[PDB]
This record gives sequence, structure tokens and C-alpha cells, in this order.
Amino acid sequence: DNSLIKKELCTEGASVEAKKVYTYLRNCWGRKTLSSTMANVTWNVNEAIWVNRQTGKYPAIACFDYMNLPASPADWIDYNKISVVEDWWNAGGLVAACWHWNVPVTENSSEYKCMISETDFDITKALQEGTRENEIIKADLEELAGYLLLLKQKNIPVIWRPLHEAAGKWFWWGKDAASYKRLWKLVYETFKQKGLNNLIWVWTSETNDRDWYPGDAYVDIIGRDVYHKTSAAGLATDFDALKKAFPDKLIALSECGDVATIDKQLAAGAQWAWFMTWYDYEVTKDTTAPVFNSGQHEHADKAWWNNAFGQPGVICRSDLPSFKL
Ligand SMILES: [Ca+2]
Ligand SMILES: [Cl-]
Repeated sequence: DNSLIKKELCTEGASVEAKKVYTYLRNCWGRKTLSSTMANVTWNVNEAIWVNRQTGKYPAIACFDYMNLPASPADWIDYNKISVVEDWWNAGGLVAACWHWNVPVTENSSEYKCMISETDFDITKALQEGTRENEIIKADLEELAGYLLLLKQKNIPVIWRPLHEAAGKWFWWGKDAASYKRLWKLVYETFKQKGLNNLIWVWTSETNDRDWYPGDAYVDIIGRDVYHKTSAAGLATDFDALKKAFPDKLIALSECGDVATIDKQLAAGAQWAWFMTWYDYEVTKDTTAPVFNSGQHEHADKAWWNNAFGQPGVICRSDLPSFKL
């Protein structure tokens, strides 16, 4: 059943909690699919709260985004304030994080973006020791490693998914496979130097992009991000292709929106390790606003989520075992 999936994380001496989380996911492979929601933008669990108000159940995994490194610390975003992550973990939920790596729109700008169409930041220069771009990404990694170390010191592991969708060539890190792989290894080695042993590394594949794969030494789980795909058969075809490319690794639907209901996906063979719905900015940015209660959602509405939780294979937060002690 799951004998092909690797038993060990790529990180030597990974934390007890990271190993427990990974081992649980490995045990679920082919049998269960975890539910997950994205934060509203970055640093909250507003979509998890929204899902509970629609269904009575919470998602198993809450994901956060370190996108706003340039502004942190600020009145409105401070990644040193880890209570929102701590509180989720202590309520028994799993913690995930991604990272829209925002860089100056142009040299000396005060605007920060991540799409190639919105920044001229050049990864090839960022990898050359001593350049302006290199100093920028080193300082970002130092700041980010410090924020992640706050979670490590609280014994909170993170299902960590940086540098995603590289081969789509729409983010500044998607210029070319060779420089992309060098950047992934720099992030990994920088974090290793900082002592971050609480991370499970998720590499997001666009399918048929093996030239972009950073390597077994730097990756634990494969992710796929899919929007606007309502053929469950097509979703299963993607799932199968990823399983074939990476037969030793769990495969997750790490982002989705406007996709076939989970019952159809599962019946077609798309047996993802988890699915994470993207956020609807206007609906969940304010949990006190009337729109919070309506049930409509750009990515997965009330009916979609009640369908998902109606399926035997789908895990909610209260289904999870304990990952602490
Ligand atoms: Ca900062
Ligand atoms: Cl629950």
C-alpha cells in the first residue's frame, strides 16, 4: 500500500514532532486525505474559522504565508507574534506555511512583489555572492529563519512549501531550472545552518518538470496547485503523473480553487495526501462582517466543504491524533 513511500525526512535529526507528523501522513497515504485552508493573505486562521461556521468541522491543516517579510514587524503584520500559529497547534491542528517571496519592484523601490510581470528582480544576480540582489535575499533568509526558529523553539513543526510553482515561469524564481534549483538549495542550506530541524519540505511541481526538481536531499513531499479544473478524471490524471514521477513521496493538492468535489476526485483515484483551498479575500478578511456568514466563496463554497466532510476518507481537525509530548 504505502511501502514505496520513504520513511524518513530528508533532514537528519528532524524534531520529534516533525517525524510524528510525517509518519502520520505516510500512514494515511492511500487511505485518507487531510483537509486544509489557507490564511486570509498571511497570518491568521480566518478561513479555518469560516469553514467551521459553514460545516461544524475545522480543517486539519492551517497554512500561513511569510510573504510580508518586508513590512514585518508592523502594526498590521508581525511574524514575531507567533500566538496565532501556537494557538492552532495547541488546539490540535497541523501547521503549514508557504512564502510568496516579495522583492523590490525595481532597484531602491519601496514596493515589493513576486511576479515576473511586477518585479525586475533577477535571480541570476541574486545568486552571485556580494551583489545587491544577493545581499537582499541573504537578509530575507536571515529574517525568515529567525521567525521559523521561534516556532522550532516551541516544538512546532511546519509543513513548509516555499518557492512554489517554479516551472510555470510566472514568479521571479521561475526564470530557469538551473538557477531555481540553486536557490532552493541555498534556502535549505541556510536553514540547516540556522538549526531548523522542524520542517517538512514540500516541492510544488507543475507536472513534467523534473529538470526543476531540487533533489531528494532537499524535498520530502510533492505538491500540485490547481485552479479551475472541474474534471475529476483530469485531477486523477495529474495525481497519477506525479505519483509516477516521484514514487517514493506523498503527493498533495497543495492549492486548489474551483475544482471537482472531493467525492468525485476520490472516486476517480486522486488520493491526495491533503487538499488546501485558497482564500477568498473579501469573504474572510473580517470575521465580524456580514459577508462572513453567507456561504459563497470564490474557491470552495459551503456546499463544496460539506461535501468534502461528508466523505469517509477526509480528515478534519478533531480526527487527528496528538502530535505533542
Ligand atoms: Ca522585515
Ligand atoms: Cl473538527
